Amino acid sequence: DQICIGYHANNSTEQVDTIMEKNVTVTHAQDILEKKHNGKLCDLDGVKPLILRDCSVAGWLLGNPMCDEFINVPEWSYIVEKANPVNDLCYPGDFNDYEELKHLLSRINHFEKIQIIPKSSWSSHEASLGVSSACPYQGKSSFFRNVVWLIKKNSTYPTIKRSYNNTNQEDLLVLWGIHHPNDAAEQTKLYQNPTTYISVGTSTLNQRLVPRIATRSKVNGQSGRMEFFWTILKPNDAINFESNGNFIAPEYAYKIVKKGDSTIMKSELEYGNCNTKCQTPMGAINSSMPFHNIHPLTIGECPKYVKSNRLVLATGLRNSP
Amino acid sequence: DQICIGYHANNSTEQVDTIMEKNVTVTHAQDILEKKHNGKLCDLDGVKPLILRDCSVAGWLLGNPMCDEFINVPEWSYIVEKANPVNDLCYPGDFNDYEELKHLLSRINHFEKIQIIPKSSWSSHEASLGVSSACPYQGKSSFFRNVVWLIKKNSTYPTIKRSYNNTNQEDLLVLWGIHHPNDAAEQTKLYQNPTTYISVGTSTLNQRLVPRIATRSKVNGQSGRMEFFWTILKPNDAINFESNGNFIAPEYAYKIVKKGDSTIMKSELEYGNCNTKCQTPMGAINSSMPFHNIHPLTIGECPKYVKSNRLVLATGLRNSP
Amino acid sequence: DQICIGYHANNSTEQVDTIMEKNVTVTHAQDILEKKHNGKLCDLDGVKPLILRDCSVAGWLLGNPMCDEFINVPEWSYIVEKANPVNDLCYPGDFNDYEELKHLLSRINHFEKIQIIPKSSWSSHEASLGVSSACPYQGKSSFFRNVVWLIKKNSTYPTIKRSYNNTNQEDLLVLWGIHHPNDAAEQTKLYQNPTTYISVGTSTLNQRLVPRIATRSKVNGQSGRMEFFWTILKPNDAINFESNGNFIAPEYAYKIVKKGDSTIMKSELEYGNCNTKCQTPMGAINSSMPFHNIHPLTIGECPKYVKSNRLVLATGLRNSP
Amino acid sequence: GLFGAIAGFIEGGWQGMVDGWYGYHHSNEQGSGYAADKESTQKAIDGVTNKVNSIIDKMNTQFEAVGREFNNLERRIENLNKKMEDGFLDVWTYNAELLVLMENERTLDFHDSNVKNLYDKVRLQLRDNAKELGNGCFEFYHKCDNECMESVRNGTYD
Amino acid sequence: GLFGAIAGFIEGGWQGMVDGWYGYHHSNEQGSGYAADKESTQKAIDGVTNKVNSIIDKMNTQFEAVGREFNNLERRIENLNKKMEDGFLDVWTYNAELLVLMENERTLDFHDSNVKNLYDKVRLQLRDNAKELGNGCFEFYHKCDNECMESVRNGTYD
Amino acid sequence: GLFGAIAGFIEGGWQGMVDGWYGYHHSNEQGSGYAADKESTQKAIDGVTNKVNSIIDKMNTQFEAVGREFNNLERRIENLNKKMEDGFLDVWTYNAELLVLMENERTLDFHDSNVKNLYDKVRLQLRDNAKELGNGCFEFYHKCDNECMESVRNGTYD
Repeated sequence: DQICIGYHANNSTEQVDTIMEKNVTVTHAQDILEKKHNGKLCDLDGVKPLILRDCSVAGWLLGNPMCDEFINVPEWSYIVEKANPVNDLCYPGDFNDYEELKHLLSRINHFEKIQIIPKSSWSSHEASLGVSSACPYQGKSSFFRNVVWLIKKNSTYPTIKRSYNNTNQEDLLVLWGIHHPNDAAEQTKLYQNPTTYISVGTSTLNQRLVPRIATRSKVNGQSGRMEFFWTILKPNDAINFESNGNFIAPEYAYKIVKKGDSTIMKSELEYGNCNTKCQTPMGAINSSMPFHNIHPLTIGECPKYVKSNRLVLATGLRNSP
Repeated sequence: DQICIGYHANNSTEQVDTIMEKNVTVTHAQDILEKKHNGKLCDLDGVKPLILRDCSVAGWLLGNPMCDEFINVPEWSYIVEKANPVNDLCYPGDFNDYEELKHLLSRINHFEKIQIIPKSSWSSHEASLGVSSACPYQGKSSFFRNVVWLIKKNSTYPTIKRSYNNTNQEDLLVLWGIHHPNDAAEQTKLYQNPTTYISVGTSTLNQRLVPRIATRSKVNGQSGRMEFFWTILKPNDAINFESNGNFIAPEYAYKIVKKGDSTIMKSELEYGNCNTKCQTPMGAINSSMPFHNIHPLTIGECPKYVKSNRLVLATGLRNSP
Repeated sequence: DQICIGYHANNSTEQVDTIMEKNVTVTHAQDILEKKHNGKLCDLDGVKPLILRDCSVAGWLLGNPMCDEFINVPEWSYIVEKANPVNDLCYPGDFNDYEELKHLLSRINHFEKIQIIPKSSWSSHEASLGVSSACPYQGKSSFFRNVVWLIKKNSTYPTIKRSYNNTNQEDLLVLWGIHHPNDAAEQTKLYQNPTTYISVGTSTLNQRLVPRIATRSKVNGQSGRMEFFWTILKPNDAINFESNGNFIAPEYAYKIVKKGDSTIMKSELEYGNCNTKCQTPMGAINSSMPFHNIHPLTIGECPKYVKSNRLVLATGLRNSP
Repeated sequence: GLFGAIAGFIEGGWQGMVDGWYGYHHSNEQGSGYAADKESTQKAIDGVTNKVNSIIDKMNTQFEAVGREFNNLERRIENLNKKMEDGFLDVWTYNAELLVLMENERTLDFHDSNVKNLYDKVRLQLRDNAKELGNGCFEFYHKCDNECMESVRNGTYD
Repeated sequence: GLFGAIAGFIEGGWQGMVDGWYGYHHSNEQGSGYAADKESTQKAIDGVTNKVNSIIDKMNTQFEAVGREFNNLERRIENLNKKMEDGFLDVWTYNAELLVLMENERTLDFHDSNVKNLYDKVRLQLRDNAKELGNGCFEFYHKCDNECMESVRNGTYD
Repeated sequence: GLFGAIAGFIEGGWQGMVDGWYGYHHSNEQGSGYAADKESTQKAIDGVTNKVNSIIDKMNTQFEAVGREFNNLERRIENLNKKMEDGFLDVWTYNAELLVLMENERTLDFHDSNVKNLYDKVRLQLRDNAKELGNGCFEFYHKCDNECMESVRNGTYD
C-alpha cells in the first residue's frame, strides 16, 4: 500500500517564456496582448468621427468649394485626414501657424459657423468678382466659401474700416487672408493702389500685413499666392480690420462650442459603419486584454500599446510530456 | 525534553505589499516615502527667495511703478511668481522672446542694476513727458522706471544717435522698446515724423523696428501698444541705437553677476519666515527619506519625486497572528 | 567508505554584485561592458568621414576661401566639426535657419556642386569687385566662392531678373544672401539705388528681403553684415530672383545625391588613419560586448551606451576561500 | 526547477487529477485514485490571481502617444518628438516583456515550491511508518485502508 | 512561503523571543526558554541592510523636472514638454513601486529560507537521537540537560 | 544562500573537481576522487547560457542619442532636448544595472538549488544504508567498492 504526492497535467499545448528557458509548455496560461482589430474606422461611443476623406483641415476651415460636404458638420468624436489630401489650398499659398491650429483642434469636438461680415455688406467694394479657375465649382471659377476676395469698385479701393465684436459667449475662430500678386500691373488691375497693407488688431493682436510681389511657379495654373491667418477672438473682444487692398475678408467664422477630447488621425481608410470604444488609425479594438500591439495612436478606453509580438503569463505548472 | 526552531513575532501592525499578496503584516518595515511638507515658502540654505507676489518678471525687469518693492533686490535663491500676477505690462503690449528670457533667469541668482543712458542726457528730446494713466504711481500718470519714453522737443524729433559700451566685465541685460500708436495723428502729436524706425546693433544684433499702426481694444484704457525687446551685451561690446521716434530708450540695465542655480516657481503662497534645504512650490521638505510625493518641481538637496501614495519595504518577517 | 556531493572551486578572482551582497567572488563571470576605444577618428566601414577641421558647415557650404580643402569632397560616412571652428562666416553675419540645414545634412552622404548662374553671366553688373579683406585668400581681399557679390556697373544697378530651372532629377541646395550696409552712402557707393529688395520665389517659396541699415561693432574689421538664406529646390521646379541691389547671387549650388545615414560629430580630434564599424566623437569601438560606456553619440553597428562603470554577470558559482 | 519536485524527483504530472493542481494518488487493496489537496491548491489559485491583477494594474499608467504635427522647417523638433515617443514605447515594451519573463519563472517555481511543501508535510507524518521511495511515493510498512489513506490527506495520521 | 518554514510547518512566531530574528526554544526538567541564534540573525541583518542601501542608491540618479515656460502660440512644444516630464515621472514611479513589490517578496522568502536552513542544520545533528515532531520541534529520546541543549545551539552535539 | 547547500552545510567547493560544476567525491579502500555529474552540470550550462542571451537580447532595442543643434534663442528646446536624452540614458542605465544585480542573485541561488537537488537525489537513494554526516557526505554502513560508488552516481543503487 502506497500514497504519492503529485501534480496536474493536461493536454495543454500553450507555451510561455522565462529568462532561462523558452517555450515551456504549461497547463494554463493567460494571454494579455490583443493582436486583433476590425480594420475599419468606426463611430466612437456612438459619436461619428469627422472623416474629411480628400479634404484637408485647411480645405475644410477656409471652405474650399470641393469641400461642400463639410459646410456644416455635427459634433465629431475624432477627425480623420488622409496623408496627402487633394482638396486643400486650391489657390496656392500658405496657412499661417497651421500646426498650432491643428493642435487647437485636437481639443475641440464641435464648431458652429456664424456669419460675421456679410457679403452683401460691402458698399464701396466689388465682392462677387473675387474668383479663380484654381478653385472650380461645378465647372466655373469659384473661391474659398468662408472668406471674401474683395476687389476694386468703379476703379477705386477706398480704405476699408471694418470691425466685428464677439458678443457670443463662446470663443471664435476668425480666419482671414492676404493676396500676393506676381507683378505691378496685377495690383493695379485688382486694387488700383500700388502699395497696400492689411492691419488687424484685437486686445492681444497687433498685425500689419504687406503684400509680397515675386514671380513664381504656376502651382494650380497660378503664380499669385494667398496667405491665411487666424486668431482666437475672446468673448467681449473686437477684431479691427484696416486695408486698402489685397484683403481676403472674413465672411464666416466658427464658434467654438464643444471642446471635446479628440485627435486628427492620419488614415487612408473610409468610414466602416461600426461602433467602438477604442479606435486606432488602422482599425478599432474590442478587447479586455491589458495590452495591444496594433498602433500607438488611439482614442477611447484602450489597452496599453506595446511593441510585442507575444505576451503570455504562466498561470499553471510545467506540463509534463 | 525538546528543542524547537522558531522565529520572532511582535506587536507590529505595519504592513507591506508583494506581487502575490497585499497587506502582509511584518515585524519590521522601512517607510521610504516622504509624505509631509510645511506648506510654506522658506529661505533655501539661508538664502531668501525673490518673492514677486503680485509683480511679474516683466513688471519687475522693466520697472513697473507698482513694483517699486523690487527696484533693487539682493541675491535670491529662487524666484516665486503667481499664476496670474496683476502688476505686469501696465501699459499693454508684448515682451519679445519673454520665455527665452525667463529661461536665462533660471540660471541667475543676482542682478545689479546700473545706469547706461542718463535721463538728463537727452538734449534734443523731451524725456519727462513720456507717462500714462495706465501706469499710475501714487495717483499720477507714471511709467516703467527703467526705460524712457522719449517725446518731441519744440516740435522736432531729431534722429537719435546713441551708443553704450560695456566696459563692465559682467554680461549686461539691456532692455528697450517701441511704441505702436493707434492712428496717424498720434504719431504727429508725439514724434512729429510720420514714418519712423528704431535700429539697434551690437556685434551680433542687426535690428530695425518699425511702428505698426492699428486700431485696437482698450486694454487698461489704452489702444496704443508697447513692445519690448532685450539683448545680452557681452563685455567689450557696444550697443548702437538709431531712431527718429517711437523709441523707448534704456535708462538702466542689469549687470549679470551671480549666475546661480535657480528656478521660477509658480505659487500663490507668500513668504513663511522659515529656512529649508529643499523647497517645493507647495511647501518645504525636511526629510531623510529617499523619495517624496509632494510636487515634481523642487530645488535643493531633495528626495526623488514619485507619484506613489505608499512606499514601504519589508525588513522583518511575516508577523504571526 | 564515503561519498560526498560538492561543487567546483577554482583560482578565480572575478567578483560580481548582487542586491544583498557586493563583491561576491565567483568561479566564472561574463563582463558585458566595453570600456575601451582607440581614441582616434577612423573611416567607418571603409568610407572616410568629412573632417572639416577648422572649417564650419557654413564656411564649407558658402565656400569660405580658407576652406578650399573642401571645394569638392567625396561621399563621406559622417562629418566632424570642431566646437569653435575659426573658418566660418569670414565676413560677419548670420546664416538663416542654419540648424534646420545642419539637420538636413545629417541624412546626407554626398553633395555634387554644379554651376547654376555663371559669373561671366552678368552683363549689366560688375561681378569681380565683390570682395573683402575680411575674407582673404593668399594675402588678397577675396570672398565666399559659391556666391557672387554683385556690384554697380557704369553707375547703375538695373533690376536683375534671373531664374534657374532644376532639370536635374536630384534635389538642389541653393544658397544666396543679402548685404546689410552700415550707412546711407555705402548703399550709394555699392549699388546706386538707396532703397532695395531681393525677391525670391519657387513653387513654395515667397520671399522678399530688404536691407537693414544700422551702425554696429567691427567684427572682423567689418560693420557691414551678410545674411544667408537657402532653399531646397525640387526637380522640375524653378527659382526666380529679382533684385535692384544688396544681392549675393548663387554661382554654384549642390546636387543632393547620396542621402546616407550620417551625423555631425563635435570633436577636436584629427583623422587617425584607421577603419572601424562603430565610431564615437572620442574614438572608435571594436567590440562584441552588448554595452559600452564611451559616449552617447555613435554611428555604425554599435553596443548600447550606458552610464555604468561596471557590468558583470555571474555565470559560475560562489567561489570558496 | 528550484525546488526539485516538479519534473524533479516527481518525474511527471497526472493526467488523471483534474480536481486540482496538487494532491495525492493512493493505492491499496480496496483500490486506487486521485484526490486534489484543496487548500494548497486554493492558496496557489489566490497567489496567481493576485499576481496577474498586480501585473495588469502596475502597467495601467503608461505612456500614451499624442499625434502632433510639424511644418517643413521644424524638422529638428519633429525628430525630437519622434525620438521621444518611440523612446517611451521602447521603455514600456521592455518593462512589460521583462516583467512577464521574470514572473513566469517565479510562477513556475512557486508551483514547484507548493509541491515540495506538500511532499514534505506528508513525509513529516509518515516517519518510520513508511518507506520513502524517492519518486514522490511512500510505501507503507502496514496495510493502509481508505480511512488510513484519508487520515494522511486530512493531516491526522497516527 | 517558498521555503515552507515560516507560517508553514512552523505554525507561528514567538512573541517571547526579542533577542533576535531566529533561534531556539528549549524545554526540559531544569526549565525552558528562548535563545536567538546570533549568526544567522546577523547574516540576515546584513542582507537586509545592504538591500535597502542598494535599493535607495540605485534610485539616486533619476529624472528631475525642470520648470519651462511657453507662449500662447507654442502649444505643441508645451504639450511635448509636458508629455515628456510626465512620461519619465511615470516610468520612475513604476520602477520604484515594482522594485518594492518584488524585493518585499524576496525579503520575506529570505527569512523563510534562513529559518529552514537553521531547522535543517539542527535536524542534521539530531539524527536518530530525537523524534522530528513535524512542527519545528525535536523531542529527545534521552534526557537533554541545559548543556546538552547548549551543545545543540553551539553546533557540537554528540 | 537560499538553498543552504553552497557555503551552507557544504562548507566549500572543490579545487580538485575541474570536470564540471557539481558532482561527487568518493573515498574507499581502492582509493578516492572526483566525478562531475554531467547532466545537472549540463542543465546548468544551458540555463545560464539562455539567461545571458535573454539578457543581452532584451536590451538590444534601447534609446539611441541623436545629435541635434540649436541657436542662441532656442535655449528652452535645447534644454528640453538635453533633459530628454539624459532622461532615457538614465532609465536604461538603471534598467541594465538592476537587471544585472537581480539576475546575479538569481544565478547564484540557481547553483545552490542545483547542488541541493543533487544532494537530495543521493540522500533519497542511500536510505538507512548510509549515515548522513551533515557536511555533504554519506558514510556507508557497508564496504562500498568502485562499482558500488559508480552505482550511486549512475542512479541505480541497491
